[PDB]
Amino acid sequence: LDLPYGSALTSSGRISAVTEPGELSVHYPFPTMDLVVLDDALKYGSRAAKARFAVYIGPLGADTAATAREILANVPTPENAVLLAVSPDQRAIEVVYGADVKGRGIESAAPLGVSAAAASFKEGNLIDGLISAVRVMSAGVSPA
Amino acid sequence: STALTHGLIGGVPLVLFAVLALIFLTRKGPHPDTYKMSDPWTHAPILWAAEEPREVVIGGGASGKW
Amino acid sequence: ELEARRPFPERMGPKGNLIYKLITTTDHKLIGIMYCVVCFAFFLVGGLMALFMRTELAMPGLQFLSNEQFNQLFTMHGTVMLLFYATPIVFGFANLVLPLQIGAPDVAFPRLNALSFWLFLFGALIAIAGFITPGGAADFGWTAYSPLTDAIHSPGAGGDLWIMGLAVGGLGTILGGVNMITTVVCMRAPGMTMFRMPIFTWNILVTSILVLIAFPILTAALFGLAADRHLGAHIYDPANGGVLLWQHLFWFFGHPEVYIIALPFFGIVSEIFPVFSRKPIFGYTTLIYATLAIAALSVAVWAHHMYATGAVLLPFFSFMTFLIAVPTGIKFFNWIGTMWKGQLTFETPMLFSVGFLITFLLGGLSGVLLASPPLDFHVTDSYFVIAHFHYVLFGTIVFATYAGIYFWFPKMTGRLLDERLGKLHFWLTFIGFHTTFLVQHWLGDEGMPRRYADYLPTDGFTTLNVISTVGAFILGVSMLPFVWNVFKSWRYGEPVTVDDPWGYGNSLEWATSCPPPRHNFTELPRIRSERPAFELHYPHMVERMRAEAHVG
Amino acid sequence: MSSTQDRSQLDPEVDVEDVPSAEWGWSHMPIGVMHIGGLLSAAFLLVMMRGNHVGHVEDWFLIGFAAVIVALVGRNWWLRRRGWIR
Amino acid sequence: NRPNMVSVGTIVWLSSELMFFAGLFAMYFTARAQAGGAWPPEPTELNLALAVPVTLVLIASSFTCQMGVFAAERGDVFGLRRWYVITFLMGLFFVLGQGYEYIHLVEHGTTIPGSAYGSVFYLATGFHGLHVIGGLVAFVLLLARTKMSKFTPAQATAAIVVSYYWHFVDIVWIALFATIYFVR
Amino acid sequence: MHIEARLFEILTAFFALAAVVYAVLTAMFATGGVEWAGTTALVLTTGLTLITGTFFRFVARRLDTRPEDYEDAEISDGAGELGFFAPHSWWPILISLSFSTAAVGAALWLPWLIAAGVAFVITSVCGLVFEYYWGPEKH
Amino acid sequence: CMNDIIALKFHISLNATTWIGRIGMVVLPAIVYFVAYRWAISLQRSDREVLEHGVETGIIKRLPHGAYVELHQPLGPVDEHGHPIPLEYAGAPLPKRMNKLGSGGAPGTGSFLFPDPAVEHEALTEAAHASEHKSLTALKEHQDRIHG
Amino acid sequence: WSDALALGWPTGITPEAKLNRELWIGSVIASFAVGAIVWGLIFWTSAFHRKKATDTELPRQFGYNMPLELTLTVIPFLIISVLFYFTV
Ligand code: HEA
Ligand code: HEA
Ligand SMILES: CCCCCCCCCCCCCCCC(=O)O[C@H](COC(=O)CCCCCCC[C@@H](C)CCCCCCCCC)COP(=O)(O)O[C@H]1[C@H](O)[C@H](O)[C@@H](O)[C@@H](O)[C@@H]1O
Ligand SMILES: CCCCCCCCCCCCCC(=O)O[C@H](COC(=O)CCCCCCCCCCC)COP(=O)(O)O
Ligand SMILES: [Ca+2]
Ligand SMILES: [Cu+2]
Ligand SMILES: [Mg+2]
Repeated sequence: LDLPYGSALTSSGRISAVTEPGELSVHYPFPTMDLVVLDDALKYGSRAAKARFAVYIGPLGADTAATAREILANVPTPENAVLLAVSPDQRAIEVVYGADVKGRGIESAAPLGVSAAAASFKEGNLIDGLISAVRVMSAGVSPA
Repeated sequence: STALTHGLIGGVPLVLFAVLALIFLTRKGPHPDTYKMSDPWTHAPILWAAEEPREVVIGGGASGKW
Repeated sequence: ELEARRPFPERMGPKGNLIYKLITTTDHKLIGIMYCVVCFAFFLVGGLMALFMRTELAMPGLQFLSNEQFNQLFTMHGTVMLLFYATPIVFGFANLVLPLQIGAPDVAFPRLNALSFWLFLFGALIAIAGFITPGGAADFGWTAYSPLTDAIHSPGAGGDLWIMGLAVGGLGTILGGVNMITTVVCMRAPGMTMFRMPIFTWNILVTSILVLIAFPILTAALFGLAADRHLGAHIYDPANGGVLLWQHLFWFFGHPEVYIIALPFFGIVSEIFPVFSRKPIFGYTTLIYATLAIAALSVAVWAHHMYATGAVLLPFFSFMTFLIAVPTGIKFFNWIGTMWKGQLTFETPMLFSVGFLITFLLGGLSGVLLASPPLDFHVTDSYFVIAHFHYVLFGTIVFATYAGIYFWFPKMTGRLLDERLGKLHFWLTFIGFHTTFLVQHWLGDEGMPRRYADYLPTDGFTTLNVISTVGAFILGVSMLPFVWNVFKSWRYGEPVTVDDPWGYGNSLEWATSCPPPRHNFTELPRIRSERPAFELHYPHMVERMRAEAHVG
Repeated sequence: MSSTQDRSQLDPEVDVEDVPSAEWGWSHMPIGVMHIGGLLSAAFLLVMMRGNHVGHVEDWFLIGFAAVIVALVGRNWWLRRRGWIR
Repeated sequence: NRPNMVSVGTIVWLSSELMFFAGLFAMYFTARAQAGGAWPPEPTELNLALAVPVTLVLIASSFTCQMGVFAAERGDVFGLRRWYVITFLMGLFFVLGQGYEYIHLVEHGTTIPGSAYGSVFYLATGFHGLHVIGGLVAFVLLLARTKMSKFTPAQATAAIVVSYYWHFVDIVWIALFATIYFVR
Repeated sequence: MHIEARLFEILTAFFALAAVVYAVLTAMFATGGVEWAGTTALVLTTGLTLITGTFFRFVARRLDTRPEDYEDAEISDGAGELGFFAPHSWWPILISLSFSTAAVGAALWLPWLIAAGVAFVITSVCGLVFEYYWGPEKH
Repeated sequence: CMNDIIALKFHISLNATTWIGRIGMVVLPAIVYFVAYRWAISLQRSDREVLEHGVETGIIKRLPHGAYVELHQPLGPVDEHGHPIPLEYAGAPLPKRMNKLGSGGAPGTGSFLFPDPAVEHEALTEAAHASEHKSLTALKEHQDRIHG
Repeated sequence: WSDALALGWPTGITPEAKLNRELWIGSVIASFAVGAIVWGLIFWTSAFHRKKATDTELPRQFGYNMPLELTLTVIPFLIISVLFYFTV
């Protein structure tokens, strides 16, 4: 199919990619320490509530931001999972979860989980809003 | 002289340092600068998720605006 | 087709997954990571002694040291730097990439491979623990000439621990050497013929062969000396012709030893040049012959360390020593031809490997002068020789070692070392080294002998000692950024998620992941040439590689 | 199964991700005991400099060891407070 | 259709152990040069009437060892187990004979601190004698393992490498005997 | 395996030449005798390579071409069964400690420590060799 | 208490031993505590690896496409894909060597130097094997009846 | 001028010392030449042969040159031969 320069499909189906000497591989637009702070929050929140947490940052806005329901179908174990989708191009906040978190407090968690994100999105802060939302949400979902 | 030698041995290393540290550590690295929300979002889609717990039907939702 | 990934990779393990996996392990990859950590820990201990004896060498008077302390200090510096840092660090690089290079899942004998590391560590500890005694450690140099190590002279307990620790280290060395030969001979991948493996593997093989000859003859001599010191065994008596017997026995070891810690670090630069030059290594068949010739020649050249004795056949050891300087030039010219007419970028590995060239050339040039008896009649046993073997030795096990570390850090860990923090280190090292060791030639020339605790004010040579001390303190402070870089970037470093972060990698270790799995491989490419990973990643170059290979 | 091994089933009378067998016995010592223990040990090392000895090598050894202990405790406290470790 | 790597491992190690004895041979030949007349001095006297039978026993041990190896390749665990015991007994005889000669020699005035010839003699023949005891330990260690599990090719490989070691040992002794008792 | 065998006899030839040259050149016009120390070493250095060369020659003539020794062989030719490797063991460190004890005993001339070290070495080697051969407990 | 005997036999100052002990009696226990804690947790983690993947036989496979894997011996039921079903920890020891599971028979009935007739060996092996089956079956039946 | 070329040897007080000094000073020059002609080669390619802005294809992939390798093992051999002669 499509392979970049330096990439080749091996005998096992795995690819072998190549980067230029003075170049990176991930190149996220956020500082490393901020990524660490988000990551460990996402990890310890998920472990406490026994429900997988996810974050999406991209153009999901086609039809009143309803493809998030389709993005949630990509995370491991889609049934026991929570998602938070943010569109900065369209100022859109969405939360969608699988049919296993029902009756565990998520019904009363999303309304203020979106408010926490929006409060910090009123500033120039993006990576702060995601962590704030995750922190306020994961502290209200019962493990059972 | 017992004054020049003691001052020179402990003086030159610390002056050679912090002159080589100003012309190497004061440049931009390969880590991209932070994204501001005053500009259009130009990047591939991001999907982050935890690895806990280790190892279709969707019955909820919410919305917001900013 | 979105994939779920963590915002950042995991920093460290979950509160204990290493302590038990440190004492029961048989993984070659793990053993290598725990082979350099200890080597670099011993480096600092060996260097602190040099700093002490350099501080107490800048002013004519004895300020804070004594004669005995200075003697023990240079003796132990000399021993720790040579036998507990370099000879080991050779084998760290072996069982780190050699199984990956040949396409094997494991070493020949893993449970024997584990024993060598522990023999190393405990032997080193026994030898160093001579400083706890009220007397002190060995105070008779690393050379250990006789009769000065007899029960009559040097009757202390430090010398005994030195002798008995070197033997335990040497057993580990021999057992480690036995393993690499077997692994190379009978562990290869299909299509990986003897003349298709990289240069590093050839160097390690020949080095192991050389070890098998060098070390046993040293252990025998050490047992003979212990016999004299404990039983009164009349072996190295001057009346018995034992003053020269021992020197022959020691120098049959000593020079092959210095060629044990040279060829492996030639391999590293030979592997680094083609990657960053975007061009094949210029001369593959000839480099193997150069290695073989250098190794074979460095057995019959042992009495060029004994000129002032006036008791050796001078012509025999001069001509051959001249001859062992021919293939080295071939290696130099092959490297120059490799880095000729190609795009060069000069990252940290290339910078270190170039520093290696610049240092080693002057080292070798000085080394050739010592080979002529008329010049060694005036130069020997003075700081000129100290200047010599601190260039020829400082290129292979410092510059090439650091080049290898910067090269293979991502492949072993999965993180990238910083660049702005790895150039300050190099420049500090380079400036400090040339500041501290350049003026020693002049010192030795004016008539300053080596192993002198102090000197008189009316000796002439005072300012050069000050310059050397200043340079030595710069060289001692140079190492802070490197250790800081390693500490910081091991768990908060930039993640490499490709199969090769250096792009135009040639060897087979770049045809796996970062780091590789437990058994090193989940697939193998088709072996055709000496650049398998390049042909894996660049299939549109095969016709351009086999047609442009020959210049006329 | 053709093996000899017999599987055991049992029922007798920090979380399991850090300590796998966390519910089989006592597996948590509260932090603060260890910090105060370290500080108190450093104080004891420092106080042993009052005696009848006339040398000073031992004094420097004591000072160095106490400094190392205090540095370790301080680092742990700082990292725990700032949020990098739990 | 492949080389035996446990077999190549032992051969490569045995090459290095031959260079250990190089030191001892060098000491002997160096001390011999400064003889100052009769190389065996006045007090010492070598008795060929006891060094010959013991050498013959050590030579005969190799035949039994090879017979054991031949039995090992066929699957005869009892055949292997039978020759190695007699090999062990003959090796023990060698050791005890050598010790007897030592006791005899010491009483007549040849000691390690007594002379240089005593030094070289005892050093050379005592470093050899340590290897024989190591070989006996290897025999007992291997024979104990043939009873632990079923007789597989790995057991045969172990037997073969042990035989290699024993053969090397007696080949070294032949050289020592020829250079000490004849070339004086 | 002909390349491996040839690499050793090349060195054998060189070492033999060097030893023969050294022995003669010292007998004539060199003070003393033959320089027995250097002559002894070089005639056994040659033997070191000769033993390995002969063994490799025999092995090479016994078995035919392997996947490793074929210029154009496929990866699928090597598929099959490698052999046995020890996954883990804590015995090596015990062996090293035993030897260290014996060495420290020999250094300070404490015969009791030497005896204890030798006993420990024997026990540790016994443990290492018998590791994968102990049967289940008989009850 | 025996610092005067160690200072004589081993070459160390008698003044140095007192200070070594004095400093040690506050430092060494802390190091031992830390190491013991970590070592215990690591031994715990060693048990979770075998209940999940199985006993590592120490055999490498070298698949057709050039992959190296190790053969594992599951301690319980297997899944349709061949990966073992995870087991639960029950506070009991676990095997870690294949020789302790009976991967090795008796060399043969007989003396140390001479064998016995084959029929005797066959009959004795049969009896021993059957006895092992009976004992294991009895334990399993009792364990099954207890937890009903 | 000979002071800055003898690297600070004392001048001899016996004929043999003067002859040895002559040999040494003559050898230092013969070793700086071969050092200069290699330092120049290292410096030349480290300042001219680099990755230019114009990202072209991979360069010429040459790895063997028999005539130059054959004429290179003979040139230092003569130098070491003459040095050996003078040494003797
Ligand atoms: C690999 C080999 C090697 C290396 C790397 C070095 C490195 C150095 N050596 Fe060399 N040296 C030898 C091999 C080596 N040496 C040999 C074989 C002898 C023979 C002497 C004899 O006969 O015995 C010798 C002897 C020798 C002499 C001659 C002394 C004499 O004859 O009187 C001198 C002179 O200054 C010298 C200086 C140095 C210096 C300044 C360094 C600098 O490289 C080193 C400085 C680096 C450091 C100092 C690290 C810094 C440490 C810290 C910052 C503190 C950390 C503290 C703790 C961990 C507790 N050494
Ligand atoms: C550690 C690595 C190492 C290496 C690689 C070498 C390599 C060489 N050494 Fe050695 N040497 C030591 C380590 C090393 N040495 C040590 C530690 C000591 C001191 C031990 C002690 O006594 O304490 C020592 C001492 C020592 C002595 C004894 C000096 C004395 O005690 O007074 C001699 C004398 O012959 C010698 C010569 C050589 C030669 C000719 C080379 C050759 O290998 C180098 C050849 C290199 C070149 C020639 C440059 C490249 C060539 C070209 C670019 C072509 C140019 C052609 C011509 C000039 C003709 N060195
Ligand atoms: C049981 C293990 C315990 C673990 C705890 C570790 C704690 C270690 C603390 C370090 C102790 C420091 C001791 C210092 C207190 C002190 O006083 O020490 C002096 C001399 O310093 C020294 O040597 C320092 C020696 C350092 C020893 C380090 C100890 C580490 C060892 C013990 C660890 C190995 C464990 C054993 C291994 C076994 C198992 C293997 C794993 C002697 O004074 P003195 O002699 O009178 O000096 C006079 C002048 O003053 C005066 O000018 C003049 O010159 C003279 O009058 C002179 O005599
Ligand atoms: C790493 C472990 C090493 C341990 C080695 C153990 C060897 C110690 C044996 C002590 C021998 C004392 C005999 C003696 O002096 O008595 C002397 C006579 O000795 C002999 O002739 C028999 C010696 C046995 C030969 C063994 C040689 C082994 C060489 C080892 C070299 C280190 C008598 O001395 P005298 O005349 O009374 O002063
Ligand atoms: Ca001074
Ligand atoms: Cu030399
Ligand atoms: Mg000298």
